[PDB]
Amino acid sequence: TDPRAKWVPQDNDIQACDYWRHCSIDGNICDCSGGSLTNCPPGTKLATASWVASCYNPTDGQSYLIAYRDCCGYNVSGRCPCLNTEGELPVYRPEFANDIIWCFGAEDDAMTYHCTISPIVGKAS
Amino acid sequence: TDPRAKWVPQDNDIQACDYWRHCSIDGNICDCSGGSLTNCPPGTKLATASWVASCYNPTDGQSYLIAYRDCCGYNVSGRCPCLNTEGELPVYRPEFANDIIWCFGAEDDAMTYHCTISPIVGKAS
Amino acid sequence: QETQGQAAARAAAADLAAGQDDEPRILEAPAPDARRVYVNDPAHFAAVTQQFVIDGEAGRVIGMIDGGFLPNPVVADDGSFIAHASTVFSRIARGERTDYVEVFDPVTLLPTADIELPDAPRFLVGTYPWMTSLTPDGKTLLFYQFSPAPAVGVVDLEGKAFKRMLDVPDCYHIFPTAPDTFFMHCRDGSLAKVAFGTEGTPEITHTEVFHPEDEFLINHPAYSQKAGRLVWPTYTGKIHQIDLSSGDAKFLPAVEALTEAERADGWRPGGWQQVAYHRALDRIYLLVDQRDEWRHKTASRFVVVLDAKTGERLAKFEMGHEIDSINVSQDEKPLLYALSTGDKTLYIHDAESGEELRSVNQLGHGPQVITTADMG
Amino acid sequence: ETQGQAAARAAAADLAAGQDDEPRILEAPAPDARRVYVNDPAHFAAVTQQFVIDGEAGRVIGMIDGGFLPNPVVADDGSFIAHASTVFSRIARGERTDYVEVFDPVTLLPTADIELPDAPRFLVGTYPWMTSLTPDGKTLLFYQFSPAPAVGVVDLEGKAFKRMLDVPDCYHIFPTAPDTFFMHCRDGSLAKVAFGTEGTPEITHTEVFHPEDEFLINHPAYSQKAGRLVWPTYTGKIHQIDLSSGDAKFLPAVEALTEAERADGWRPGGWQQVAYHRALDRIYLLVDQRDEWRHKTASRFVVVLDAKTGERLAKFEMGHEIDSINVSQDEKPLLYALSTGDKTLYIHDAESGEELRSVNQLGHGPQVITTADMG
Amino acid sequence: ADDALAALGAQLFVDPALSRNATQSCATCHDPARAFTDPREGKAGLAVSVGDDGQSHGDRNTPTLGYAALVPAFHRDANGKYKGGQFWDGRADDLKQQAGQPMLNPVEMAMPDRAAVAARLRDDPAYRTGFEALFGKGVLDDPERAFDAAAEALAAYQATGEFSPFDSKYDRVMRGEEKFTPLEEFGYTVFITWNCRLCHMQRKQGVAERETFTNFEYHNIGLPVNETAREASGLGADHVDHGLLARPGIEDPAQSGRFKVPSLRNVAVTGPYMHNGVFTDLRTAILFYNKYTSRRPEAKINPETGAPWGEPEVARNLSLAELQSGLMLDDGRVDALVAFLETLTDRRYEPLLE
Amino acid sequence: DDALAALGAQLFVDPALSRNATQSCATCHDPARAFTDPREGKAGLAVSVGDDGQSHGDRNTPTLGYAALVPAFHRDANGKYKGGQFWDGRADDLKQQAGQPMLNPVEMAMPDRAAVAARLRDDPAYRTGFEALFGKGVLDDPERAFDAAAEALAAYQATGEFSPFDSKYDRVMRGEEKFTPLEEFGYTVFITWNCRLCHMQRKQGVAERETFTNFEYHNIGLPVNETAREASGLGADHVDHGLLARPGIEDPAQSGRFKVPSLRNVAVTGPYMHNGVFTDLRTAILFYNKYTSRRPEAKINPETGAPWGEPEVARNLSLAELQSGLMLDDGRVDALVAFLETLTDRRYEPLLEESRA
Ligand code: HEC
Ligand code: HEC
Ligand code: HEC
Ligand code: HEC
Ligand SMILES: [Ca+2]
Ligand SMILES: [Ca+2]
Ligand code: NA
Ligand code: NA
Ligand code: NA
Ligand code: NA
Repeated sequence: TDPRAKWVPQDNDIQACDYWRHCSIDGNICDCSGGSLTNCPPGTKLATASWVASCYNPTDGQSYLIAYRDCCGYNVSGRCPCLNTEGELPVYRPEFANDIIWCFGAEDDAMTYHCTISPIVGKAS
Repeated sequence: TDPRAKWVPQDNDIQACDYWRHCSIDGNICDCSGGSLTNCPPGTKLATASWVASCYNPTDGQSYLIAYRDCCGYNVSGRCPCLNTEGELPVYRPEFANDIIWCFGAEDDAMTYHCTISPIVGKAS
Repeated sequence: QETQGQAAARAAAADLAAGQDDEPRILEAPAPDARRVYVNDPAHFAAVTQQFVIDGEAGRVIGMIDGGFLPNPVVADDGSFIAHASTVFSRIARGERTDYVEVFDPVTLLPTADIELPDAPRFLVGTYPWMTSLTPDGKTLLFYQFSPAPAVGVVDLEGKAFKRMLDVPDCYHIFPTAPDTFFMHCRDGSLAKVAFGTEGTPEITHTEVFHPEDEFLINHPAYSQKAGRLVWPTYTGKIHQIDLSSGDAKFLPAVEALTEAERADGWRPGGWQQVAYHRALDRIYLLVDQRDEWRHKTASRFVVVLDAKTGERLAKFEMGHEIDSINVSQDEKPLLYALSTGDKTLYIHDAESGEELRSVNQLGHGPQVITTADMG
Repeated sequence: ETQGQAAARAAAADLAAGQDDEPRILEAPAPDARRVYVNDPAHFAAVTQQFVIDGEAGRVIGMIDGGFLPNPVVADDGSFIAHASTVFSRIARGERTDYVEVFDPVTLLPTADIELPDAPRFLVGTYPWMTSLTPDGKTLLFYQFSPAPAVGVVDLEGKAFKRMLDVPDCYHIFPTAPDTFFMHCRDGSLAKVAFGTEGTPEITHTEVFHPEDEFLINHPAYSQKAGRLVWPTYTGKIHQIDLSSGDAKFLPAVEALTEAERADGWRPGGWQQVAYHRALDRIYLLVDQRDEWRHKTASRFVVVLDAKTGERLAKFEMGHEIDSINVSQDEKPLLYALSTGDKTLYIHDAESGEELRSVNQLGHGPQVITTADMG
Repeated sequence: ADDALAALGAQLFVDPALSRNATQSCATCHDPARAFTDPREGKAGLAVSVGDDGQSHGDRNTPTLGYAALVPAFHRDANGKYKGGQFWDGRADDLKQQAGQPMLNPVEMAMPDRAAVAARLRDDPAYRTGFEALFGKGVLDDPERAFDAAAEALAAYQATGEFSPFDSKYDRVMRGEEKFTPLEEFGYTVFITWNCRLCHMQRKQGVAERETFTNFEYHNIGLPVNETAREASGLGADHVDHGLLARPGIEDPAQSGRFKVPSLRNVAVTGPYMHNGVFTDLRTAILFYNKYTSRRPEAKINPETGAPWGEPEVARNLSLAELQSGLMLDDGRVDALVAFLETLTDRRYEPLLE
Repeated sequence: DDALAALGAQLFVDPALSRNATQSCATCHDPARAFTDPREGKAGLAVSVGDDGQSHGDRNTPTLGYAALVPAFHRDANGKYKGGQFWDGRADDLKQQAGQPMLNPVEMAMPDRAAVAARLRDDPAYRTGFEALFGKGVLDDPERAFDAAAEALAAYQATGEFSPFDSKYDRVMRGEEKFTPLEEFGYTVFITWNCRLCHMQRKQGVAERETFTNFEYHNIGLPVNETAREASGLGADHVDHGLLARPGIEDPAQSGRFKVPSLRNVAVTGPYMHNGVFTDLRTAILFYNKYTSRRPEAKINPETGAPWGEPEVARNLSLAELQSGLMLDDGRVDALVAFLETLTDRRYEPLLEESRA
């Protein structure tokens, strides 16, 4: 895969970096360390904060806002790492910025990065 | 290149795992993180403990005892990793055993493993 | 043919199309069972480390546990908890050292105890499973200390407290046989039986010397606590077996894992966890390859399987990868686990046919130790 | 001969001569213009490493351990280095401690360890100008994002945290005096922040210097000694701001890529995409052909342009996937080119672009190069 | 018959004959010109409403009836949480159960009893025809049938497209008919990524077909007593409004102080805000959330009074997990959230925005 | 060269070098006992008795074997004091040491350089021997005569007789013999444990003439030897400051440091340490476990059954080297004893069989 070519989504494998909901994920896919597409692994803490992206779903033609919430309180999983940046803006527009550790709100003040989930939170405007 | 082949020492490059003094080294060569063949890198603490091996010097045809002293107090360097086990015996013969962290005696009670030096300490026999 | 990732994508797509709502949450692992397998990554001596909890049947990571410097993992055979003894420093790898035991719930993976060990008493060594060991009732954890001298620390898991250090002779490893008794292997080639009460010097008794000074017993023997069977290979693939089930050591007939012709063609065991033992089948599994005599910690590409009673070879498998550690699930039709430190991958095989069934990659930096529970 | 060969010959000669030497802890060589630091955030691991490298010999001369996403800084005059770092009581869980360590640059021993109360650091993939030293070396300033943009003031000379400064919705810290620094604001102005030993800081904004549809990258170059802030956008337009007087003077924007190159898919991309050489007044930018939203991927090329005129001076084919670049600040500089994927620092002649040497095995995901401007 | 029942409801909704002194109908307090809320000034301003006796004030703010037909009947959801119902405290299971309560409440429409209500229904010949066509001969001679039938009709009327048109700017934007302004778009993005989404969106994940900007759950956000409304209601200086714990069948003290998350549709035109009408301005209601996150001293002050917000009426069971998000809304994001909330105004109330 | 050494051979066993003619160098440095003192005095074998037959020293008489390999006193490349003669290095070299026992009233007790020169003038073979090497009238000048005798004695001590390198250890290193399994284990422990930090000539590399000492000065924290201290008559208040007693050393950090002794012939030159406090070799080894072992027995001297005693000099201890974090179990102590016993010169192997018994 050419890293500089335009990213192409699919709706057939959530563990691959081109899964459509991972369009601005940075880190590791939680499904690969015992979470799921939208749940955190055991022993980690789900943040309430997120960065967002509008991601296109090729199965149904709709664009969705995905909230990249982190699962926190464990060292980085090291499995299924991905960094995509569709629509990603620099830190001074933080709602779209994905180098930030989006762990705020996690239980037990957890602020270390383990992995990121990719839930749909709304329709893209 | 064949990991299971008889190990063949050289006397021409101290950063390679086949350098003759490294015949029972386990870890990382200190010369690769700002130490030298027989000195520790800045900021780390030199153990007084060691495991020993008799290593043959193809240059002068003598076998020397090498005392593998660790440099401790830093996370592992990650450069120039090597594991050789010439003459290496199980843990119940600890003077010849190289899985042990030989950091005893280091200043500041340092016990974490950064790299190992390979000084000659005597003639074998 | 469909992978976990594909099945997951399909399920997510069906939920979306159906307008299914589901609350994002923290998952619980499935109940521990015979096919759960743990892989520990000592990470080539790094200051922090990871353990991966794996469903061996699916080939799926179901959880992880973080650890410090060279932790010793243990797993209760009945599946009720897992624990480790670990070591952290106040500034990454420098500063005040703290040694501690954590016990974890096997389904939430939350810590249920964190027990400090006084005076930083753990042995820091590349990881040997039997340098930290649970008693059969799961109430005590015993860890080895080397400095200033061989000693064994007693940790009460029920009352969540360190108790005391026991003085032992010049011996190594800990194989518990009873709530108050364990065996060690001594420099002199005997085993020591160590029986300890709540206070005062333990009672220590030696066996006969069972191997000579120049037969080298590897750092990774297999021990089945339920069977009281200790299986101890040497550097040449001779296998000592000790039956500790009566509470006293009985030495079984020695077996050779390799034939005279293989030994003359350079075959020797090699790796890290070189030997496994399946308790119900009474079978031994050894990692072997052709190698020079002092390349005993390199990976091996073959596994021989032998009947433990007769020494009869049952199979010889070509593993198809550079394997450092093996173990088996303890159920009927067991899995044979084959972990490659270089590939950072656990290969899961059928233990009967030898065939690779599935694999789980990206297991940290230098994974080395596979542990399973014997729940049978 | 290679370093390891030369060392083998020295050791062999000392053995043949019967030379005795005491095994001991080495000191690194004196800090000089060609020392270069490489920080490895290790893809968000809980612990991390910094590598101190003699750029002339291509040799690691030391290392420094760090915690979760530390921010490194280096005194321009070579007198010390420091970082702000974060640890936890149980690896990545439990009580968090944020702290600053200052290190002697020859022994690498910590000379201060300064606790920051209430775990105030911003945890983000590493941006150099999110933690910054004042030019007198006496104060370290660090950014806080939660609950709001704020700047912490750490007195290095008295070895104590001082206080948090409330600021507007703004980002990064570019110090210009013992008591003053600038930030980039969301509204597109810079904010000048002047702070006393207490009292709210005095905050004043420049004019808005870029519209809302131009995106200014997270890794600008800033030369404190030249006062020059060099700030690329996702398209390779470069803003330059002259802070040398103590106040912001805007300079004309320059384009790092031609109109035909832009039409053909060329855009900057990587991590530290831009470097600035003070004495030559030159800008270096990592560029490649790429889709518009592939801005954090590696680049295989570097363009070099005159900062006064915008004129292109060179375009180098780097021959590797490069994520970050920087330069030594001496008269004939090295151009450093760090590949996160190769974990290797490639060291080039900045004038010709030719690769002179490399230093590999730089941790897990090395990303940030820092040098001192000792000139 | 669906239409017939709602048309009977349309009639009851505006009939002051359903009040003791015949001075008020549901439309008096739920005025269609004000997104079905109360424009009338009382002793506590617009915080609480005056009933038919011209003197009794309620202790809670009159909520909109817009979109109230999208709220599920009171129940426990899949996650274990109470959800749905009607009134700020969920004490009515649904709209039909709610409807007869103002009729009989002596602080509201003040009818003495169901028989009194049936008699007003019988006194009117248009009802007799309409009720019997739907429910059967003699429906109005039986007070409990009559009263049930009235409540069903009112509930059916509230379920018509008139109360829930889905024609706000937000709706037109989501149908692809126009775009948000940059400010409105940033406001939507802030709403979605910040903690507002945790309570003010129908679903935990995925998209709603008919989004009303509430998850119908119960939360104590720690509001203070509205002093002038509490005075006006006459409930006493010692009274505590326990919210959901007043619903019969709920006994757990952990429910004390929790109220139903309101739909934010038409929020810009239905001030004053919260269950007791304590804040007059939309911006103040947004700024209140900063008290849990901001370290700036201004965040402790209610900008309408210049004084501290005040202690919570119920200082237990606050939703701190959600509220303490670790992030403060700056003034730019508060402006963006106001712009976004205004786009949830139904088309017919757009003229009310200025 | 040869002739100088042959003159020193005669002088070494000549009692005419003591005031009252009862003793020679060989009296205290007996060649049958690896050049140490077999004679029983008031503190047993811990200290020696001088020519007046009463006066006891306060230090143990050390071997002269291998003393010729010790460099002259100097500061080494690491900044450390190194070399010299006597337990405190107060003599620069052998030539400077030699005339000291001759004039010392507690040893050979000659009144002065003049009285020694008179004795040399008496023996006809000395006038011939000295003039042939030093010129006519060398013996008529007391300082010339006295320097010449010291030079002769120093040359005699540099001959092969004193440093033969023919122990079992030496024979093993050239392949003539092998270590027993116990001796081999002892050699391996000695090399890898902290003993190698002080009792090998080099920090790294190999010595061509290893004598099992780095010639440095260390305070290993020994107690006073009470019976020797009494016998020496120096007083209940006395403190042996070791290297600080050397003229021109003034730093208090040197108080209580003594020259690391060569371990060659150690199995036959008991009792041990600078004050002969320990009678048995095994006790000297066990002393080091006081710094490492956590067992209560590590605190007890096995020869007295009582605690070791406080250090005579409680500061300046070499704790970085001594506190190694590892204790010697009894099997390693046995192995160290067996190894040290291989350091016995050939001609002392029958003597060794006596000490073993
Ligand atoms: C005197 C003013 C007044 C009159 C007349 C009145 N209401 Fe209300 N209404 C209120 C107040 C105040 C509340 C909130 C009361 C509470 O939560 O306890 C309310 C709440 C409601 C609710 C619950 C909505 C929600 O979001 O929880 C519904 C439905 C409702 N009214 C419908 C009616 C109908 C139908 C009528 C005519 C039969 C009616 N109202 C008459 C003031 C009035
Ligand atoms: C923990 C759940 C929760 C969160 C998070 C939350 N709200 Fe609310 N909101 C409520 C509840 C419950 C009420 C009614 C509270 C009461 O009156 O007792 C409310 C009331 C309001 C109102 C007044 C509406 C009316 O009709 O009176 C506005 C405006 C509002 N919220 C906006 C927001 C915004 C904007 C955010 C994000 C900053 C937000 N809320 C976060 C639960 C929440
Ligand atoms: C009465 C006993 C006695 C006599 C006689 C004697 N010595 Fe000594 N010798 C000692 C003692 C005791 C020491 C250690 C004294 C000290 O350290 O201060 C010593 C130390 C030495 C040393 C230093 C060795 C070392 O390792 O430091 C040399 C050399 C030496 N003697 C040579 C001589 C020579 C030559 C003579 C004859 C002129 C001689 N000795 C006569 C008892 C004696
Ligand atoms: C820090 C330096 C140091 C270390 C480490 C050390 N020694 Fe010594 N050793 C000395 C010094 C100095 C003396 C003489 C001390 C004195 O008499 O004051 C000595 C004395 C001895 C003696 C008595 C020799 C005699 O002639 O009296 C023996 C035996 C000995 N050491 C054996 C060992 C062994 C075996 C080890 C390792 C277990 C060891 N030492 C570790 C420095 C050291
Ligand atoms: Ca209202
Ligand atoms: Ca002696
Ligand atoms: Na009020
Ligand atoms: Na109730
Ligand atoms: Na005595
Ligand atoms: Na002195």
